[PDB]
Amino acid sequence: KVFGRCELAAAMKRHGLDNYRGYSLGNWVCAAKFESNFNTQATNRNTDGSTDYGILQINSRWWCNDGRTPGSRNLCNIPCSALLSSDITASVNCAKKIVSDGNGMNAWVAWRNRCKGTDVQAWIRGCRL
Ligand SMILES: [Ar]
Ligand SMILES: [Ar]
Ligand SMILES: [Ar]
Ligand SMILES: [Ar]
Ligand SMILES: [Ar]
Ligand SMILES: [Ar]
Ligand SMILES: [Ar]
Ligand SMILES: [Ar]
Ligand SMILES: [Cl-]
Ligand SMILES: [Cl-]
Ligand SMILES: [Cl-]
Ligand SMILES: [Cl-]
Ligand SMILES: [Cl-]
Ligand SMILES: [Cl-]
Ligand SMILES: [Cl-]
Ligand SMILES: [Cl-]
Ligand SMILES: [Cl-]
Ligand SMILES: [Cl-]
Ligand SMILES: [Cl-]
Ligand SMILES: [Cl-]
Ligand code: NA
Repeated sequence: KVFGRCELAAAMKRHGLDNYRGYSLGNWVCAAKFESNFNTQATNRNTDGSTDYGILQINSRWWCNDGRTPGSRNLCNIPCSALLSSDITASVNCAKKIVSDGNGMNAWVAWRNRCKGTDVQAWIRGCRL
């Protein structure tokens, strides 16, 4: 599924991401934009042989099982395929664990490089939330 901007903002808010670990909703919508272009089906292989999955490009090195990342963990206790669903529940719940782990939203390279320190409220402006 390719979300609209306000459609995703609404889904993220409903699942409790808005101000989660003090990150305003615009930070999460901005991260999703530059990680996946709001596409739940997005995948990207990493140099180390891990893969990033879903609208927030969550990595199989630590967070989910894909059966093809030897030595890796599955800290969200999910198949990586759960992160590719039209339903964002699994991505939101796993993101909550990631952003809780000490490094906040710096876990998302696109957030650090393209969202952090920018006008992230722009990503929810006009949305009826
Ligand atoms: Ar779609
Ligand atoms: Ar997919
Ligand atoms: Ar596993
Ligand atoms: Ar799993
Ligand atoms: Ar699952
Ligand atoms: Ar799945
Ligand atoms: Ar998400
Ligand atoms: Ar990570
Ligand atoms: Cl699509
Ligand atoms: Cl929308
Ligand atoms: Cl957009
Ligand atoms: Cl909704
Ligand atoms: Cl507060
Ligand atoms: Cl915001
Ligand atoms: Cl992609
Ligand atoms: Cl594996
Ligand atoms: Cl694990
Ligand atoms: Cl699994
Ligand atoms: Cl959803
Ligand atoms: Cl933080
Ligand atoms: Na894994």
